[PDB]
Amino acid sequence: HMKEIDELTIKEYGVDSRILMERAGISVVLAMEEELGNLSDYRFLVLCGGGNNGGDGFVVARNLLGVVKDVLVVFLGKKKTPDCEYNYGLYKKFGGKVVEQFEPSILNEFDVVVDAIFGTGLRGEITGEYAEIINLVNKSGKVVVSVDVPSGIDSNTGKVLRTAVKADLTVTFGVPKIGHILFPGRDLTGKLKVANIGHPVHLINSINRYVITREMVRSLLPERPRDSHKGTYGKVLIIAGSRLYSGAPVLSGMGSLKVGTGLVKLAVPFPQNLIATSRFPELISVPIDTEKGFFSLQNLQECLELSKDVDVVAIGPGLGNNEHVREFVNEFLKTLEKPAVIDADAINVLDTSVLKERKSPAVLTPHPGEMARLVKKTVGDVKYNYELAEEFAKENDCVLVLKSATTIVTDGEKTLFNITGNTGLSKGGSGDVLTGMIAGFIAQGLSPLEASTVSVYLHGFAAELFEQDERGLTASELLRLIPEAIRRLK
Amino acid sequence: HMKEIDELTIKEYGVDSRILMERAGISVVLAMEEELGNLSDYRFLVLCGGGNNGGDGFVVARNLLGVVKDVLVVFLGKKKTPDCEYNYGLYKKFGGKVVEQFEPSILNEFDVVVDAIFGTGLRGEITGEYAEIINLVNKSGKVVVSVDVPSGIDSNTGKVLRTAVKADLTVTFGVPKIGHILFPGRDLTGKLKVANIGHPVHLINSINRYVITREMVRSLLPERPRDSHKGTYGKVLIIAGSRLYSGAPVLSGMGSLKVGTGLVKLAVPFPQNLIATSRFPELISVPIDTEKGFFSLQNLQECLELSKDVDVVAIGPGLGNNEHVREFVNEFLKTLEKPAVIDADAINVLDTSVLKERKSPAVLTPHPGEMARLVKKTVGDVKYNYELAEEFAKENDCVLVLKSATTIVTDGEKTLFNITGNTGLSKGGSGDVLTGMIAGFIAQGLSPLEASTVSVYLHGFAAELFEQDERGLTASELLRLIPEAIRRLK
Amino acid sequence: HMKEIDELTIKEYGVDSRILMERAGISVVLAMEEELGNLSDYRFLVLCGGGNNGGDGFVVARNLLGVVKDVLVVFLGKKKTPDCEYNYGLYKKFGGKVVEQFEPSILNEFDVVVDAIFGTGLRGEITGEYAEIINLVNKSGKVVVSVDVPSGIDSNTGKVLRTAVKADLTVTFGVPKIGHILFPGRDLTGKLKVANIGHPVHLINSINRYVITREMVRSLLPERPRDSHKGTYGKVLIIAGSRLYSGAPVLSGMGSLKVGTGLVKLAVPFPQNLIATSRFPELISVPIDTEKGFFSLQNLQECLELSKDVDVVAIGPGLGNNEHVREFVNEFLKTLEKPAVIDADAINVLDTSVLKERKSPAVLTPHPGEMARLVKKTVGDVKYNYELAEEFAKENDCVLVLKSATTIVTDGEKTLFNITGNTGLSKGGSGDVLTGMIAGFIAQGLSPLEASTVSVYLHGFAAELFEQDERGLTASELLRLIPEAIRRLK
Amino acid sequence: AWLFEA
Amino acid sequence: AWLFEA
Amino acid sequence: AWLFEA
Amino acid sequence: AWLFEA
Ligand SMILES: NC(=O)C1=CN([C@@H]2O[C@H](COP(=O)(O)OP(=O)(O)OC[C@H]3O[C@@H](n4cnc5c(N)ncnc54)[C@H](O)[C@@H]3O)[C@@H](O)[C@H]2O)[C@@H](O)CC1
Ligand SMILES: NC(=O)C1=CN([C@@H]2O[C@H](COP(=O)(O)OP(=O)(O)OC[C@H]3O[C@@H](n4cnc5c(N)ncnc54)[C@H](O)[C@@H]3O)[C@@H](O)[C@H]2O)[C@@H](O)CC1
Ligand SMILES: NC(=O)C1=CN([C@@H]2O[C@H](COP(=O)(O)OP(=O)(O)OC[C@H]3O[C@@H](n4cnc5c(N)ncnc54)[C@H](O)[C@@H]3O)[C@@H](O)[C@H]2O)[C@@H](O)CC1
Ligand SMILES: [K+]
Ligand SMILES: [K+]
Ligand SMILES: [K+]
Repeated sequence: HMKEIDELTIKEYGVDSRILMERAGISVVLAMEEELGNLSDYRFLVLCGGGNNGGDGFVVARNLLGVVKDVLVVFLGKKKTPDCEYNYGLYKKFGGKVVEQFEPSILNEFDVVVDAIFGTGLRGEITGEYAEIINLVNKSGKVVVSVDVPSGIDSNTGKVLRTAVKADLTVTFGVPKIGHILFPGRDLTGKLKVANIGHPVHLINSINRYVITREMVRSLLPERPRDSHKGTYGKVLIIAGSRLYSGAPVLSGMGSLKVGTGLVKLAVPFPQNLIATSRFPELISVPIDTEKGFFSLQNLQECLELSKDVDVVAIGPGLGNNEHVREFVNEFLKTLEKPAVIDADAINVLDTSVLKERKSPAVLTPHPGEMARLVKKTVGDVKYNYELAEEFAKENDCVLVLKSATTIVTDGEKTLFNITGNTGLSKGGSGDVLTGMIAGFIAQGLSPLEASTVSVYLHGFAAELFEQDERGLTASELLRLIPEAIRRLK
Repeated sequence: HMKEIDELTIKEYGVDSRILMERAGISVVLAMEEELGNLSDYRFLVLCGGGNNGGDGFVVARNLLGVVKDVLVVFLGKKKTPDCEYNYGLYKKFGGKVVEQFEPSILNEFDVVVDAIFGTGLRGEITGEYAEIINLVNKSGKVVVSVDVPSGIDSNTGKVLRTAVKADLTVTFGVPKIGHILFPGRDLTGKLKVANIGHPVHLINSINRYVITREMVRSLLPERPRDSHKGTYGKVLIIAGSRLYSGAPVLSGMGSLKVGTGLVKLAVPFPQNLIATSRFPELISVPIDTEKGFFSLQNLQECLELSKDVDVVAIGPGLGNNEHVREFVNEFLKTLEKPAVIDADAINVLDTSVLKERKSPAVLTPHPGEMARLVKKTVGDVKYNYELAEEFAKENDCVLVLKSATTIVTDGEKTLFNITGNTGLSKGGSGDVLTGMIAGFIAQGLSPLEASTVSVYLHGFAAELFEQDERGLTASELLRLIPEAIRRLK
Repeated sequence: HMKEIDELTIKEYGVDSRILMERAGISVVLAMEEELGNLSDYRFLVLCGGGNNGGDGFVVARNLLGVVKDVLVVFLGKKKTPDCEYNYGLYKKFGGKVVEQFEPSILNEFDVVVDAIFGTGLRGEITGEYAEIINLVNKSGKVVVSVDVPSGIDSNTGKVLRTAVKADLTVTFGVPKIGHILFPGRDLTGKLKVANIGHPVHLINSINRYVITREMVRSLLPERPRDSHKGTYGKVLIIAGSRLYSGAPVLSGMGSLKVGTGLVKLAVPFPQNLIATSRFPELISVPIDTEKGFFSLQNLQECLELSKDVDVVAIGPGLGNNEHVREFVNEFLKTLEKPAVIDADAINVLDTSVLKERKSPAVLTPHPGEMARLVKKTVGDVKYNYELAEEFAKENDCVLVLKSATTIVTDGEKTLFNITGNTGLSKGGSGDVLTGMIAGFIAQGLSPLEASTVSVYLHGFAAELFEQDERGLTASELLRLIPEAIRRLK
Repeated sequence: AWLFEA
Repeated sequence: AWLFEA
Repeated sequence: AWLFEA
Repeated sequence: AWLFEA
């Protein structure tokens, strides 16, 4: 929590709370200037609550006085905290104008709204004149700059507390908050700038949950020593596909190859295995003899044999979800002593007791529909629920990759948030590619958590490099863009 | 009708008919200048009939006098309407020269022909000296500018009434006419400019038949909210293909994916279903067990089952046209309670009583050969027959998409005309793609009429973006260009 | 007068007054679009008087309805003329909003003001609510577009009738008016567009007073046949200078050379004659022996001798104004039988009876201070007084070039107005150059009126081509720019 | 745009 | 040039 | 970089 | 301009 960090910085390091508040306010001014250019022609309406968010607001307003065309503060609170009171006092001593009554027409004489109503101190739903004013701002079409967090977003979860400000720019202090990272909060934040306001760097770095950055992924990418051969870069087996789903294995297999894996084999029911090599003859696609087009216990021994000569096994894409699949997946995972990447229909039939008894590592890659069925909760209770994800990973000794527009990656100790990607990934097949990518990076020597961190980043970044409209992106095009994502990352 | 609009503007709004005629004529002059650059070196031959089209002509001629190198009017009528008479009188008072006899060699001393012989008042075939003169103009190689409509085109249908002027530029007043939109009229119109001549905007906007524009398609494209997943963008089932036609399902399925659909499944007779995933492994292609390579009543229950978990079903591409197909299609459509997109061989076996009893919506996508067999008329009687299309849509409670170089889209109340595209779409497979596009947009939440409007536009626009000669465009390349069309539309 | 032209076009040619008014209004709309780009986002406030200017205004307002964001008419008159009444009626029938009361705050909700209060029908000073409203518009900072003439400018003289609108753009009909050409009117007009509204071209061309254009000067420039020599291009004598003013002769002499004269001689009191060749040794500068540094009757015979071998004589720059100069100038001009260009101190001592008795032509080039002393009136009565200029030229059988920011050139029958130039010419010496230019073009074969027309244009155009700030332009730099003006004219 | 649509 | 002179 | 991270 | 003049 930034709250712990503010407190320690004040009480133990000895930085006056007023100095942090001044630094906060001026970083808002500089952020606005970077975004709007010269501020001097603009008229500013600063909406201040009675808390420290409002106090930051008063610092902003005071620093604009005499330098812009107009500044007005609407003070919407009842009582003021001591720092808000101090900064209100300065704003007035410097000649600033404050009103306590809000007029619907007020928005008309201003170009920029600075939202300093509520920050991390929001508790409960917004109602009354707070709500009316936020709704009026959202209908106004003015430029909106939010202080710390858009008022109405819960900074720990990203949820909207009845209504919330939609900002063009949010300036936050020290570290991004969870509510800027998860949706709907991420959407209402608009462009996010993270300002250094003077916290010791040691405190800033000690936060246990963070955004996966380009620099983090660059330093995790495996080395490609020149004196190498395919064995240097590992082997993956993908157990995938069925009479119903002949394409999923292909997307997973190429996912492994495009991230640099040395050798990829699929095991796919015959004749569906032949589909893979008709499209990408660099893949090896082993025919598995099945009774009715689905993997079953009759195939257990062959798959365990194929697994002896690989570094990692991915299972699940396109398997189907029926009883013979369920028996195979669970007996296989119970006996397999290799890292496993478990996706799709392998999750849908997974007995989670099996994860507990496995000595080898696992990564699970559910979407929220699959996570919901796995833990027997509703989609809406698991979606963006990073605490549930953490508890699950810790209890089952795995890495959990919970896919969504912001993807959560956790082993129960460390939790990372991925924000690359766009809606071209909201289409069948995009998940099957990611499964291959993860197995691929594991085969090359990354830990399951590392492999997952790198893959979700690069997968999202590849989607963003599609040249035409994102809604037309398909999994095949995604594959082509992976090596461009890798180049641009370096 | 523009006739209703002219009358109301004169009789109820009180705009003098002469003011509308002056505005018409000057908009022709400005349109010519925009197209030819400076007019002063050119010599103009203005051919005027005795109606109000000719009167517009006289306004044009009068306004060129003294500003261009030469103007001559050949007046070809017998009597003059009052406004034509007034403007003839002005043209002569201003010093203008009129002859009533037309010389074959006359064309030699002029660079531009202004065609003001007949407009919307054309009735019956053109013969006599009217015909001889139009034929002489068409052989002359001069620049031809038509006033309102090229003389000889029926403005309500686009048909040629024995002979018609071929224009480089047509300047029309208030709204485009149907005869500029349908062929052969569309071809004879050349470049079309629609001039505002002072009708109230309310009257202009009230026309019930119009051209699908870029702006209309932009505002209909569904939203892509960032916090979304494949389920946000719907599910399509395509029932398609046969032992004869293994490729059509693939073109339809990818058509759905390229417009942003979240999940696409094909149901295709085994082993032809495997063709789809060999080419595009992002598709799901379910094997259907058939007796002889064609869908039949034996497959009814499986297809209705597959349909329960989708938003829209497309049926028909590549099904074949035989009795077992006919029984399946009709029983299926009678029982299916989802929107249906009905194409190709599903149209060819369709019992139209089934459309009448369906509670769920449908879109039908015939070419004129298929529409002809459906309503038991000749191709030439249904081609460009927008009234027949309207009556059909209204009687069967569907959307009818009648494909041709200009495509008609109608639900019986509103009729839209599509003019994007080129002859690269005149090739097998292009229709199968469109069927997928329509189902795709329905799955994403557009109404059947909206889905159809957007799809025909984008399908035609994608063809136009092909980089090499249009006659080489094939359906696979068309698919690749869809997401570029979408980007350019935005 | 445009009044004569409107009347004839209506009464003799038979164009309905309403058609001219419609053409006027729409040309304002098109002019605004050319200047502002797309009009649809703008809000328009149209101020209409009760005359035909207001009627044009109503046409403008009506044509914006439904196409721009907002239109309001403030009608400020009492009664309406018939055409204003008709167009008010149309504006209201089309749904337009009119108010008759003007609010000081009204300007705030509009982006563009269309000024259709008074046109050529202005009589007397503007007072009352007319004045208050014009003053409010002038303080508003909105874009101002004036119909025909900015309200408050007298269109025959360019004078401000108490107060006048300052426009960004003026759209005038048929021909520019004198009030757009003379100051202060020229300044209040802003950018002037002259619209063709359908007057016969013969009537438009018959106006006896007009602006000197680039095309007119191009067609007057003398020919430079390749087989030519200095004698082809004439000889000038300049009688100029004194002990007081040794530089003026040089500026005049080089003025003649830079416009293409074959040979230039100065006659200048010794030793001041040597100044000219020290700076420009291409000049011939003949020493004249004087008693006290000024020309006198003692020099009459030598100057008449020098004059026998030239085509034109310029006299006056730098001569001084004393009695011996006065006697010399008058006796010389009485005996000289060559064209004379009479400037500066030769004007200041001129006995105008001498002009009357001369058989040879003359051009006089006063500034208003010199013209005032010549006709014994105040500066303010002669400044921009083109009727006085005409009467003077006609009575004295000369060409009069009355220099000012707009220069009037007249022989008493034809009057031309020059509008090239800038304030870099408002500096001593610039006049001395012009005198040389005129003599030069006369020597090359242009008539005195032609020589004057070309020279004032090119002199002003040369000033505009100065590369740095105009206030730094000096006569020497002006000379250097003449041949660039000539090149750009061609 | 005021006068012409294409 | 047809409509406007400058 | 001293003041702002993106 | 808010922070620095030159
Ligand atoms: N080309 C192919 O061969 C494809 C095969 N695929 C396979 O299809 C099988 C079933 O996977 P599905 O995910 O379709 O269904 P699941 O049964 O795994 O999903 C559970 C439910 O969640 C809902 N849902 C789907 N995506 C969601 C999301 N992102 N967030 C929340 N809810 C969601 C659906 O209603 C679904 O029934 C898997 O084996 C998968 O690998 C898919 O990856 C699609 C492409
Ligand atoms: N690659 C493939 O698998 C292809 C399969 N296709 C399938 O072929 C089947 C038959 O479709 P067809 O349209 O060839 O024949 P249809 O039987 O639907 O057409 C009726 C008749 O109209 C004529 N005709 C064809 N196109 C026409 C047009 N644009 N205007 C007027 N008349 C026309 C032909 O003589 C044809 O016999 C459908 O199931 C269709 O989906 C076609 O789409 C072509 C590509
Ligand atoms: N470098 C030189 O040798 C120069 C010599 N010059 C000579 O100076 C002599 C006197 O000429 P000036 O024009 O100075 O004085 P003038 O005696 O000809 O002017 C009459 C009066 O009008 C006023 N005035 C000057 N310019 C005016 C204008 N543009 N509009 C209205 N009033 C004006 C002055 O008060 C001046 O006294 C002439 O012989 C002229 O050629 C001037 O051309 C300046 C440069
Ligand atoms: K806030
Ligand atoms: K015509
Ligand atoms: K005016």
